[PDB]
Amino acid sequence: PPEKPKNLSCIVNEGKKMRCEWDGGRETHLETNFTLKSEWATHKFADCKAKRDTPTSCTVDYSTVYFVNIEVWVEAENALGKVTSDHINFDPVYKVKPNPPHNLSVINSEELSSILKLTWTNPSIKSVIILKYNIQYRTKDASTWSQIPPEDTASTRSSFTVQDLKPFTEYVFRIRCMKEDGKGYWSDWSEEASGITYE
Amino acid sequence: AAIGSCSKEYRVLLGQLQKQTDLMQDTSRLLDPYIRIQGLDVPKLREHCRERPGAFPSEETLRGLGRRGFLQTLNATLGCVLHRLADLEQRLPKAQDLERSGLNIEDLEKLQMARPNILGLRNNIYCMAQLLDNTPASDAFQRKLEGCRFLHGYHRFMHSVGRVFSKWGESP
Amino acid sequence: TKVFPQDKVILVGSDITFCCVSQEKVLSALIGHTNCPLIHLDGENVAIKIRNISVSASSGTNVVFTTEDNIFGTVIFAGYPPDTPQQLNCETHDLKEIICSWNPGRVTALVGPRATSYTLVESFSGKYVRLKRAEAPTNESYQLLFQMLPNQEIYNFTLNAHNPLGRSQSTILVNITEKV
Ligand SMILES: *[C@@H]1O[C@H](CO)[C@@H](O[C@@H]2O[C@H](CO)[C@@H](O)[C@H](O)[C@H]2NC(C)=O)[C@H](O)[C@H]1NC(C)=O
Ligand SMILES: *[C@@H]1O[C@H](CO)[C@@H](O[C@@H]2O[C@H](CO)[C@@H](O)[C@H](O)[C@H]2NC(C)=O)[C@H](O)[C@H]1NC(C)=O
Ligand SMILES: *[C@@H]1O[C@H](CO)[C@@H](O[C@@H]2O[C@H](CO)[C@@H](O)[C@H](O)[C@H]2NC(C)=O)[C@H](O)[C@H]1NC(C)=O
Ligand SMILES: *[C@@H]1O[C@H](CO)[C@@H](O)[C@H](O)[C@H]1NC(C)=O
Ligand SMILES: *[C@@H]1O[C@H](CO)[C@@H](O)[C@H](O)[C@H]1NC(C)=O
Ligand SMILES: *[C@@H]1O[C@H](CO)[C@@H](O)[C@H](O)[C@H]1NC(C)=O
Ligand SMILES: *[C@@H]1O[C@H](CO)[C@@H](O)[C@H](O)[C@H]1NC(C)=O
Repeated sequence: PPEKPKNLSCIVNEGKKMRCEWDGGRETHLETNFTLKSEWATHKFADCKAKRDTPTSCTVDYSTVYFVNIEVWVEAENALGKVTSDHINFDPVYKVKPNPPHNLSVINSEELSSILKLTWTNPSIKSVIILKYNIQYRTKDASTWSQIPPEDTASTRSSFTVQDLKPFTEYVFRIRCMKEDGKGYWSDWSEEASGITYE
Repeated sequence: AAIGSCSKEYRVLLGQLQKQTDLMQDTSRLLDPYIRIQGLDVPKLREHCRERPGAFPSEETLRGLGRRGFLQTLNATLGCVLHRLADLEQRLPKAQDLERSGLNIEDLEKLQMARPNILGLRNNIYCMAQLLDNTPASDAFQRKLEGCRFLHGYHRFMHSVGRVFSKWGESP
Repeated sequence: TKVFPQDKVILVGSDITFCCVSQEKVLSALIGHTNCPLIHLDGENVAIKIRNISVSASSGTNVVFTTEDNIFGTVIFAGYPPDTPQQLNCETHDLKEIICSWNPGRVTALVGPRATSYTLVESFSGKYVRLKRAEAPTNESYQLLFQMLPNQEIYNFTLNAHNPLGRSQSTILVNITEKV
């Protein structure tokens, strides 16, 4: 006889359906078909079925609606009985995993020999929620990646200036972003962009 | 089983309502895809897409309404909008048709995403109300203009309801 | 009504003459994006000539007549005759029903309540089957089921298609026993 699962968590990508995962538990040599119920306060959505390839993950068939508390729970059943996991409710806007800012470019200035200007393009989520960034840079020959303090990049923007890089060296940059309040998941690192300071 | 109220926090509920209205207030999101898909992307033709008087309630009436009749009229108007939007979606073309023509599927995606947005807004209005607890035949060219005017009126109503929600900040 | 004709189905490439009756003066007339000169008639009525009309979209190349106060217009549908059904084959799985597969061929560029209705009819028995508005993509080559008639093996099917512009047919003789 199997036992109830746990470790339930759900993640929402940019403009896609919400997937959820759980744990397998102990093995009982008996076939088990997993299913999780998702419902609003008034609307009862469809159900998943644990595929034979991956019995701990499904992709729902309904479009995601933000700012609406949805209640999700998994019910495990077999030939010997059924049992339901715990019930949690969460705003789907708190589980969003945005995309990395694309089109990164580095432009210098012919007036000062210690500054660099960073430009990028934010995804479409910037219109829904406020987001923050983390700007990491390093020298061309130095493999260690330094990080700019996040206190300067705690709001949405599309430009930033680096400082204190005096003599004629090349630098590579990268940036990621997530929700402002820290709730959610950090995006992937953007493409590395190079730039040479002024002489 | 299923909870009667989806949440019990007045503050986060009001925040969700305000964010929903401010998001659904997007003419560029809803109306413009319709004008683009119906072939009316010509300046003079787009100039005639104006709301007719008496289509949706007025800002003065929404301001005069209280906290219960306001939610009731909002629910009724959303129901009527859902009906007319189902009619429109029945009238809209298909994805392969749009591909063969040269239009953008993003319009169909935005419509099929805007309908569940209305459903969720109705759900949230129900949650807030529970938490409180105190033309025989028309022409093929006239139908397009009627739909455009209806969408413009809906956008005006969304702006009005968003301003009304943003008016009352916090209360017990 | 102010513009004539209304919602007419025409063949791609033929000429057509529109007309608008109105008491007030008309300023200009457009066909989608393209403009066309007006031909004055008796009174304030104007007419326009269209030659070698291109393929119209689904919504239709709606010709509009713009005045100083309002706007009037209609919709025209330019389409093609229906193509002859191609690659017609029938086989059986349990000797109870016959499924006949075919390809629609070249697209007719007409959709809505004007699509090509398909109807398969039997010669020896006169029985026919008609397809409903549910239309599958060409990706899944078209099919229609036909109940097998008891104590009969030879079958001679003829498929017929028809749109508001033309019709086409195809004939096949099959031995239902050698198609399992
Ligand atoms: C909002 O309007 C609806 C009208 O559609 C009212 O009626 C509810 O409709 C839903 C449709 O899914 C039913 O599930 C409910 O059972 C209906 N409720 C009743 C009481 O008939 C609904 O009551 C309205 N909500 C509020 C809060 O007034
Ligand atoms: C197969 O059935 C058809 C009727 O559907 C028979 O009649 C022929 O129909 C075609 C139309 O596609 C005509 O061109 C022929 O002239 C018709 N022939 C006759 C004799 O009427 C057809 O004969 C049947 N085939 C066989 C081999 O019997
Ligand atoms: C249609 O197919 C059936 C069987 O698939 C054919 O019937 C066979 O005829 C041969 C004689 O040539 C016999 O030896 C077989 O025993 C028959 N098979 C049966 C009865 O199952 C029939 O001749 C075919 N018709 C045509 C016109 O070719
Ligand atoms: C699931 O278990 C992992 C470690 O096994 C740990 O992150 C935590 O206990 C659970 N994760 C979540 C997101 O609840
Ligand atoms: C899944 O497993 C359960 C466990 O007995 C079984 O009853 C059911 O038939 C299986 N299939 C489906 C589709 O539920
Ligand atoms: C970057 O910008 C260019 C033009 O400014 C355009 O292709 C697109 O917006 C972006 N492309 C990529 C690959 O990021
Ligand atoms: C119509 O135009 C097409 C291409 O624009 C041309 O190939 C065709 O010959 C024209 N037909 C006539 C009758 O002018």
